[PDB]
Amino acid sequence: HKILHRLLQD
Amino acid sequence: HKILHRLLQDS
Amino acid sequence: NSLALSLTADQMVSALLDAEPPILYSEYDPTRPFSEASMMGLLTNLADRELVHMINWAKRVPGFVDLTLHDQVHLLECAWLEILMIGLVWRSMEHPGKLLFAPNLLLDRNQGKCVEGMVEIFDMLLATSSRFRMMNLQGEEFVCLKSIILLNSGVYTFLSKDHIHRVLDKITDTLIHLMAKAGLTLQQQHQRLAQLLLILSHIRHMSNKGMEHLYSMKPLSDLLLEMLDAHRLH
Amino acid sequence: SLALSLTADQMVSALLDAEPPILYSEYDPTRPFSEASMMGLLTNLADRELVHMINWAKRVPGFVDLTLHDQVHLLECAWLEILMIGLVWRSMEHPGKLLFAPNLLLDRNQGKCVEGMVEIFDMLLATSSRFRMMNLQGEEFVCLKSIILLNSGVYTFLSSTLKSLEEKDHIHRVLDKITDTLIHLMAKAGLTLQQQHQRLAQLLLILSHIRHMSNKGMEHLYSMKCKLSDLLLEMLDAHR
Repeated sequence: HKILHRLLQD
Repeated sequence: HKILHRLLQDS
Repeated sequence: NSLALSLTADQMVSALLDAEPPILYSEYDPTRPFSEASMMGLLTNLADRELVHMINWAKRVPGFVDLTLHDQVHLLECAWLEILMIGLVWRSMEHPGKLLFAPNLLLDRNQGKCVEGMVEIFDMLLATSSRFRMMNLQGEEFVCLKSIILLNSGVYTFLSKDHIHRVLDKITDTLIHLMAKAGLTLQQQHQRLAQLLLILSHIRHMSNKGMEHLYSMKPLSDLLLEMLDAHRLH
Repeated sequence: SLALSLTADQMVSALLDAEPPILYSEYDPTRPFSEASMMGLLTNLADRELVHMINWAKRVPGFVDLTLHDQVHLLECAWLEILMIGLVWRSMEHPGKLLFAPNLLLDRNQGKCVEGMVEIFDMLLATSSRFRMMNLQGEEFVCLKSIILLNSGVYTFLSSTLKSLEEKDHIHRVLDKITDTLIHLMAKAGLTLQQQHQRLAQLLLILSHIRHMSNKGMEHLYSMKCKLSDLLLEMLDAHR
């Protein structure tokens, strides 16, 4: 779980 | 003088 | 499959210009004399906020959205400091001897001495900015170079790539199109292309030296910490 | 400077004739591979290659026109890059292997013999895979290698005087000549104008990865001296 994942789709 | 300096200067 | 390859040269330029991130401000703290921690705190906070716009800017780079989620994470993780640096170098271009971190934070090499090992990277950043100024780098060329850094910095670490290379060729065609439209001869077109791309090696070098100090130095946010933690292969 | 007066074909012939030989290592296949033995083989080989690299650099057009202080700086900054692209070049026809010497051909499973070296092995293999796909030519390799020597330390000069900036300016004129040489080779190989700039860009973008591989290699060489040869000890000391 990385903040980069949530940033790239939200 | 460093080693690279002498080898470059070698002639 | 990818719409980016169907774009014309002008459609590529205008899409990259429109996607540019905003120029952010630093804290308006009037304590102009910076300590070692206050110097680091302003830069860290500015970088932490610039990253959010960078991730947004990355998704608007043509063809970037066509990559898988793992491929996008990898490219941003490997290139994020390079992208910040070329942005810093670009907006510092009209301020010789100065680094324009923000419109309210313009530094010279003397102010970089507050943190150890930073004045050496300031001098490299200033030398890149001066080199861009002597080449009269145009904004249309800047956005092509910044996109190249994004797609090229981690494309050779995909192992456990063909679509990226086609997009890279597209951006190359766009750069040549900008130089021919500016009146450069055929020989001047490929010489300028080579010169701009050779500078990307120095930017890579500056990013590596900077990372080397950054993960030895370690309040940064968790996003910035996970971007820095990704370069801890040493 | 006679470098700026050379034609494209004369540039290639000059660089091809200046190519250093392919050295051999003292690898005894019967000795069990150990972390200390493999690092020693690579160090001994790199130290002997540096002697050839120093004499090769003097034969690169325009290099000897520079001041001796400038020559020292460029080699100190680029020596590991030049070893790495040479390693990558002679490993093209050996997929998944790194040809350190004709008698020392290694895979990634043997790079795990040293901690942190396997990650750089993967990057070298990935770069060698790219030269294979592009079908890189020898005339292009010697151009890329000369570009590295002139470009890696060109923006790290002190250049305290205005006449010291002229030394930077002369390097740029030679680099433009090498760019003219690369394009000459590609137009003569039957490539169209669009294909020429695309390949020229693909070739120079790999140099960014080669700089990245060098910086990471140098970083681990800082800690490996804490745990050789005098020339290599001073080359590495220039990066600390």
